[PDB]
Amino acid sequence: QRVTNFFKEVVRELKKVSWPNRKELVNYTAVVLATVAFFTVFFAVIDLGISQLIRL
Amino acid sequence: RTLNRYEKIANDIDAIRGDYENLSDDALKHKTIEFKERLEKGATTDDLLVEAFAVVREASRRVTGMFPFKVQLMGGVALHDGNIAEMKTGEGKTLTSTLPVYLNALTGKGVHVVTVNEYLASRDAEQMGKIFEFLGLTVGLNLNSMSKDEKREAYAADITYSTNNELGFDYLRDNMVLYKEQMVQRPLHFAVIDEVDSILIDEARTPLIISGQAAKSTKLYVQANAFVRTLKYTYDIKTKAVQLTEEGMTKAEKAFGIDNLFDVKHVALNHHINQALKAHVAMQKDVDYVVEDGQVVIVDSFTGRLMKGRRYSEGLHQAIEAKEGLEIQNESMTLATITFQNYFRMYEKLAGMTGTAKTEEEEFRNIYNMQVVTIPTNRPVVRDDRPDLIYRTMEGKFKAVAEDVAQRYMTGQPVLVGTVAVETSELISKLLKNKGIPHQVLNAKNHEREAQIIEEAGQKGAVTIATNMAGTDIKLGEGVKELGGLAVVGTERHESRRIDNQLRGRSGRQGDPGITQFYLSMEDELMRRFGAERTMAMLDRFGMDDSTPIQSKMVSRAVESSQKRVEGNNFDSRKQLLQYDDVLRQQREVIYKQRFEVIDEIVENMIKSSLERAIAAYMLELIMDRIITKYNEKEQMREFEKVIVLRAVDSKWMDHIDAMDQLRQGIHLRGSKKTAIAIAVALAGFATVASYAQYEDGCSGELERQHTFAGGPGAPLREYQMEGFAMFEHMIESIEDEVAKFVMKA
Amino acid sequence: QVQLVETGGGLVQPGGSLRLSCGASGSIFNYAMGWYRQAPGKQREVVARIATDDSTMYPDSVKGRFTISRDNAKNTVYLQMNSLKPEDTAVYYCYYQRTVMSQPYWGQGTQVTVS
Amino acid sequence: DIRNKIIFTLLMLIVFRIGTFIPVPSVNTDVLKLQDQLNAFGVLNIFCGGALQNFSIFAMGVMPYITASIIVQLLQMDVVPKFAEWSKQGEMGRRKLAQFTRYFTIVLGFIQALGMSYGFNNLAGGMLIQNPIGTYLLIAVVLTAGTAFLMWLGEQITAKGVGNGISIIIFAGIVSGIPTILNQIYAIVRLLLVALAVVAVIVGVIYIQQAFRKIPIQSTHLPLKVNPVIFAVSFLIAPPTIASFFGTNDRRTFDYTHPVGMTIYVVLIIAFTYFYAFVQVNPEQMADNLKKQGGYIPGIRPGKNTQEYVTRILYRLTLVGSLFLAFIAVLPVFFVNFANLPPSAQIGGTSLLIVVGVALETMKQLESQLVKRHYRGFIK
Ligand SMILES: Nc1ncnc2c1ncn2[C@@H]1O[C@H](COP(=O)(O)OP(=O)(O)O)[C@@H](O)[C@H]1O
Ligand code: BEF
Ligand SMILES: [Mg+2]
Repeated sequence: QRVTNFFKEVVRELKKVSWPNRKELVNYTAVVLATVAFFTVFFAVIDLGISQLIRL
Repeated sequence: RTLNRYEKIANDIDAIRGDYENLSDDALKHKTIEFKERLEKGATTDDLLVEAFAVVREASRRVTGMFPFKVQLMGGVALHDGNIAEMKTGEGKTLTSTLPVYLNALTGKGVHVVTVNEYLASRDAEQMGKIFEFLGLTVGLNLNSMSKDEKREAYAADITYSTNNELGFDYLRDNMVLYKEQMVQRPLHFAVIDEVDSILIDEARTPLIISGQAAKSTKLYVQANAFVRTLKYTYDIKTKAVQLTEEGMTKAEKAFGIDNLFDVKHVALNHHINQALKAHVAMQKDVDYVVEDGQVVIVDSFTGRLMKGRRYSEGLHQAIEAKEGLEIQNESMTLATITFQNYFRMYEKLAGMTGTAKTEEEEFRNIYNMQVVTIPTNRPVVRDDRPDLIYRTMEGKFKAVAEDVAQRYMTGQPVLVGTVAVETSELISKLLKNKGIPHQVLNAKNHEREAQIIEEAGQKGAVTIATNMAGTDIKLGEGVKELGGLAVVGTERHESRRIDNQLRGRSGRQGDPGITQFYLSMEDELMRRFGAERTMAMLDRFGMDDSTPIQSKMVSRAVESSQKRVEGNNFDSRKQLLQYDDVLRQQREVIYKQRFEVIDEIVENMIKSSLERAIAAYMLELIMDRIITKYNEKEQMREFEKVIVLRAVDSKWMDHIDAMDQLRQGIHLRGSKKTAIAIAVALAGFATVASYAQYEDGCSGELERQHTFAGGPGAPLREYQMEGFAMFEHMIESIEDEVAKFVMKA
Repeated sequence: QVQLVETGGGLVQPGGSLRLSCGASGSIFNYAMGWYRQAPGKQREVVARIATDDSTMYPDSVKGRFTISRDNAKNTVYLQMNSLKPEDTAVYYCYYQRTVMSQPYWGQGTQVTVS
Repeated sequence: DIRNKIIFTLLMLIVFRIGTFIPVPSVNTDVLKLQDQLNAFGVLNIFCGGALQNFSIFAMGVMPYITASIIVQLLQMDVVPKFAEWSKQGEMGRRKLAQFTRYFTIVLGFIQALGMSYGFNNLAGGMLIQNPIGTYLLIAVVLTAGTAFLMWLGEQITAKGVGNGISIIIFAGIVSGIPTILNQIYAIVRLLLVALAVVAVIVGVIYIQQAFRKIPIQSTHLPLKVNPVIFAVSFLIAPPTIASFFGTNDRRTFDYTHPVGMTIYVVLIIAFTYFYAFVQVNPEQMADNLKKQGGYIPGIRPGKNTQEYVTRILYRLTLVGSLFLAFIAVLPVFFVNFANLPPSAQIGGTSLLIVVGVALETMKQLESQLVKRHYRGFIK
């Protein structure tokens, strides 16, 4: 009884929060994919560079 | 550390003192022309220091009769290196400064010798200027009372004595000028700052305002004060007072005729009521300001003398003259804002002196890149600084100081009683008269008579009451030195331990005997606010008393914890103001760089860029060429764009500083069942330790532990840097739009 | 660097014994040396380890029943298995390492069944 | 030039990565592998129980610092009053409290190093540490020495390179697991679905944390952030293990696999999410403060009415922040259910929020320093 009337209020509360822009989402994810992928390649190579180096 | 390089140079200077002393008249002065010729031929001030300081040390001996000590040579070298020379009070700091200031003035620039107040500025410029003049250098003196022409001349002298406030005021006005020849200052070259800890730490808390006066003026300042109330907080510790009687907001909603006080339609009425409330309960009469000739004039917090021309910003001045029933004046509006920190960081070499600087050497390194150099005294300091005397409320404290000065006056021992305010000074003076002892009072109601007062304060039988003019050499009589010379009595503890030691430092001179005593009470200022809270009521229960004092290491440390918390708060506000001005400092440098260029094509580019964004908002080069010849067709155009451009820049820069000010104040957050936290620690204390101290199903076990690596510390500013950045772009576009329309359309 | 081929496994009743032999045709062994099992339903555990100092380590389950030893010249390590129990049933693998010059090198295992 | 300082943040990661392979004195390194339940790519690096455990001088990472940080934050918030006096003070506040935290991590490292070295044996035979009580203590010292430097790096790389160093070091550990893709080649078939789902969850997280409640304060908006992060799930993991501390000596219902265990689990996510963000961001504090220095929420009376306003705002707002974080916790098992996968790997969870979070945090910090050379200049 309480429940059904609170969830609606919670839901109504969320859109007045303006969720971010539209294309901003795609650009933002283009940023996070680029950051993880660079460090992926950066960390991937530096593993192998240490490998052959530690042949010592 | 580097003290060895200083005592070496000092011995070198003192070694050649013989090839000067005999030179008598005009040949010692000729050395100035010699040093200039050598510097012209490629020599450096470091190359000439040993001889230049030896020339000044002999010149001083002939002019003022004082022959610089070898420690004073050391201090000059530390100043010359761009560092801070810490020389304890009474070691002759003013004389020492003439060694590096002379040397660095030979090269044809201005050298700014800065001091805390104009009395010390006029006194030092007259006493030390005689030495510079003997050597053929010109000494300017910059006052608030001087005209633009007179200030321009003072700045054109080889040496310029001034105050921290006036130098910043002049810099801001030089960047308001309509014509390049209206400027006063020369390129900022060398700043030797007396009392650096007060200038660069204490007074670094506030910025510098220059209020352009324009008014749509009195509108219902009378009505806001007319509302009044009695609440009932003015927070004892936290000093600003706010209206939380909600019958407060409800009663106000009747008086000015509104349903909701805090509704946006009703604003500036809420602002007025808070200001008028602040005027009545948050600040008193002669303590922090004065009623004189019907104007409200400000008591400057630690300089202690009043400032005639300045006004309270953000409308507080009008609320107070409405409180006092006086004439409500025209409205203050802010123009330019620089901070003492960022201003003196433009000087390209800066040095400083005081006896108190060592405590804060962490700032001088961080902010100004200066390291405090502790300089040995040259005569042992025998002044007896006695431990604090701690009483209950202010009545026994004030009776105790009055009894002390009575005993010392009856012996002829001169006494100087410092206090923080006008009201407390006349409270102690009546206790002296009411109760029988002759005395002089130094105020800033009395700021005409100060020199007459100070001259008398060192004589036998002298009794002097002083406010923050304690920041003030008192010379000594013929027969007083043996007599317990210059007893200093403080009435309360200052917000900083350094300030307390400058009040002590007014006594003892070079080696003279002396005594300082502070009298403190549990109703004194610190103890009841940013006094450490807990220790009060506990000990406010014991000791209903004051025949004899309260002596315990508990109260003295709780007092000490108080004063250290004050200095902490001032330190936090200082670091807060610096971070926020650092984003405005860059915009300020860029704008004043651009404004100097328009005073010293640019407008056509500005219309081009303005039209570009107008077209792109909804072609560009074709229309522009038409406006080109239309502009060529129509010497008045350039002088009319000069006025239109400079009007637009200074107008948008004024709204920008106001908007940037209100963003920096409103950006902040703050970090933080029956202590559901208590075991929430034990829960987290286990899930680290016992978790993966075991996986006993093996590493074939489940994912519950590893497989979450707890991120984030748990204990931003740059939002202000980013927006203030976007808003500066907004200001450029608005400058570019206004000059585009009013040049071509008007 | 080398290859490991091991032998000596088979079927035996509880209380019986066996000797596992781990040869390396390419032969260095002059390191850290071990035997690990990995029964199905699996994961492997190291049964015996002999160091370059000839230090010897066994898990508690095996203690005293197995002995690790190393034969010079021809590269061979021997796992002497005594008092075998049904829990010992597993493929047995012989591995070498230089210690921290890295990875162990496996071998194709030998099946051991205690029935 | 940010670029020449950028060189320093890659250099600091180079020294962190080079220390990954410095072994602990007490390892028999052979047993560190073949504890491998998969192919590794590391020495002193395992894949077992969905874990990348790298037992080396850095074995326990900055992690003991983060737990000391959360404990002291809970500790100052009452319990001990001595830290509460530091909390409200400032400057001095961060100073001595972070100094206490600093000494609290280094002591918490000694016990976390001890616990990790003993329980690692029970995994591998009864065997392979070193000569087994005196020699543990060098392994408590060397592992505590690992965090100590790793702590030193964080506060060196924040004041030199790109954004706050502790966050980029944690981010470095999560992303360094690229061999997880190598290990999983293993099992075109449905790979298109997996790659679309990892881009689907990185867009889901980015839409959520970058989302902002505008609360106007009187063109200045006080953001109520994100719909409150990681500290919910870590808190959540604690209570199951404490009533589960009974396991070793004196169980099935607390099992995290079982639906009694996911409901008990999911109930604790919500409670620890809600509570922590009822405190960490905007309690009564942001109201009583607006009265000290500041204005009001327009049309809303300052004081109690502002704290009631932001509380109702927080409550309704937090439910979706909470249910969003429970779902990022349980996603990996669903991803591992229809999965192409072993129980080896990161795909789907709190590992991703920190990776995407530090990426945005470090991206926004670059530019904040990059705003000098664009639109600072004018009138020309
Ligand atoms: N060369 C000197 N030898 C001895 N006393 C001096 C010398 N120069 C100045 N004094 C005395 O020192 C006092 C001023 O000290 P000064 O360094 O100017 O300020 P502070 O007290 O702040 O250090 C004056 O009373 C003056 O008589
Ligand atoms: F001018 Be002083 F501090 F004796
Ligand atoms: Mg002085």
